[PDB]
Amino acid sequence: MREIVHIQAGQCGNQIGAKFWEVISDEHGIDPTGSYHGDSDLQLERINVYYNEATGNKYVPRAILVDLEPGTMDSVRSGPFGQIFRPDNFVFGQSGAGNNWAKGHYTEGAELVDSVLDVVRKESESCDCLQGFQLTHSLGGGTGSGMGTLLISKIREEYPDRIMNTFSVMPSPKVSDTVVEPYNATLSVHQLVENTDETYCIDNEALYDICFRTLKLTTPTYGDLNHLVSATMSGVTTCLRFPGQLNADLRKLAVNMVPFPRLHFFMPGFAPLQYRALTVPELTQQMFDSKNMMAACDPRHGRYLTVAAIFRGRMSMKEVDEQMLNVQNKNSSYFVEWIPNNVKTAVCDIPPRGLKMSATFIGNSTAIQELFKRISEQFTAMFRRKAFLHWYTGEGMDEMEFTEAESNMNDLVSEYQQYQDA
Amino acid sequence: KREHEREVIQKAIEENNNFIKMAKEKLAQKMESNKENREAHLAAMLERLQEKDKHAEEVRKNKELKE
Ligand SMILES: Nc1nc2c(ncn2[C@@H]2O[C@H](COP(=O)(O)OP(=O)(O)O)[C@@H](O)[C@H]2O)c(=O)[nH]1
Ligand SMILES: Cc1cc2nc(/C=C/c3cccnc3)sc2cc1C
Ligand SMILES: [Ca+2]
Ligand SMILES: [Mg+2]
Repeated sequence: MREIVHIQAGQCGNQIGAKFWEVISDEHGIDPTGSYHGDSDLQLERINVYYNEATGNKYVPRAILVDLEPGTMDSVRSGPFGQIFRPDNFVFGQSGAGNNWAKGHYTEGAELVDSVLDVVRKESESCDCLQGFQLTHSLGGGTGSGMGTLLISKIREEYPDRIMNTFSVMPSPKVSDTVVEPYNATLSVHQLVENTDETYCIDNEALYDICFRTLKLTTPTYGDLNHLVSATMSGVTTCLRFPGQLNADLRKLAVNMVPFPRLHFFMPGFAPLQYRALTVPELTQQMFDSKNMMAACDPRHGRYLTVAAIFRGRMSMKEVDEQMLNVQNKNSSYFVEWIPNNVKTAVCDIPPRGLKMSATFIGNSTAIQELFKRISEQFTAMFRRKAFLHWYTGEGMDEMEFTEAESNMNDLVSEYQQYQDA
Repeated sequence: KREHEREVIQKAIEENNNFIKMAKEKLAQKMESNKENREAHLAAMLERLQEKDKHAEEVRKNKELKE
């Protein structure tokens, strides 16, 4: 029945994951205790996609919470919708990962990974027809980055024929915890290139700029940043969670969006970012605007391979179709000519909370290379002096593995530039 | 990839164990070298003082061979 298994790893992965569940539980009418109290059967028609039906007509998220320290997951359990999560699905260590990819991937995380897989297996076994997996994590830390990609590697071994997608938060010096973030990110990107079908690249620099420049927040917190991520994740999963014209699972959606296996790193977008409702032209304009992009990449610096757009709310579908056909025919130079009709649009009647109507952007642009270039610059800047490497070699890693990760991402960059000049 | 994961963690164990091994050996070398040196220092000191005894006995003996 097209069930999705959700996994969240690390500090960022769990805090963002929790907000996601907090938002969609509200949309489906599920209270923190797991009881349904909505007002429409449309909220329950595809409730099985992310929720398991309990004994007493309760709905428990198909989510698995992973960390190497209990700090963040204790905060989740003490949160608003904390009691909604299945207790056994809380898998945690005590040591922590210390913002170290090696600790998450090779030492500390390796000691815990089988425990997570047992929970994954337990959730998967009770699925009528498993649709795929979904991971929320950061790439700049240790747990979500190192253990997260290790989990993905394991899942692909046990479930080679299942879709593996991630919502990955990209590190940025503007919003940074440690200096080793480019090290952890480069190591993780190599894993994602090979072992995921779709990765939504969420840039913290972009999130910061949106909160500061647009949302007019002088001192943006992680909470403010996760508000944008939560709203985007809701929009991306809207067509999967609600009835509509679109009858597609993760695989079919992946087929129409990914023309080349390695090039599957998407730029998320959202509109609006107020009492005055937006018009369809305004939604479409903002949706394609760089200021609504969350990968911190300028789409004009590249070309769109494929584009997906999801509209929510009661609106003129003719006007939507006209406006989408307006942007494409006014900026046809930014869409590849060797992929006919690469821009697809879906509408959903049920709007998110607080907005009468909204729009979510999913772009497979070659401009995403700017993100990897940026990470690669920061990486090389330290690695040429072998700086901070002792943290990693102390966990058993060799310099060669760093050189290889560096080379694979430069290859990824070169691959993107290959189709930008096509 | 699995066997690489094994090689990394066992390399971490090997390096940590070698560090402990080296530290234990270097320390055992130093405390032993120090013990030998300090004993030899006091051995030489007492031998000089025991030489003064040999000289003192000859002094009393030399006077005895004058009476
Ligand atoms: N958007 C967002 N980013 C975060 C959050 N927490 C940490 N990060 C980012 O993630 C990186 C740190 O990784 P973290 O998840 O804290 O370490 P982990 O627990 O080992 O996975 C840094 O680049 C932070 O900017 C959060 O709540 N929201
Ligand atoms: C063409 C098209 C593609 C598409 N892909 C989507 C992805 C959904 C998803 C949700 C969770 C995890 N991974 C993927 S929504 C969507 C809507 C349209 C029109
Ligand atoms: Ca341990
Ligand atoms: Mg942290």
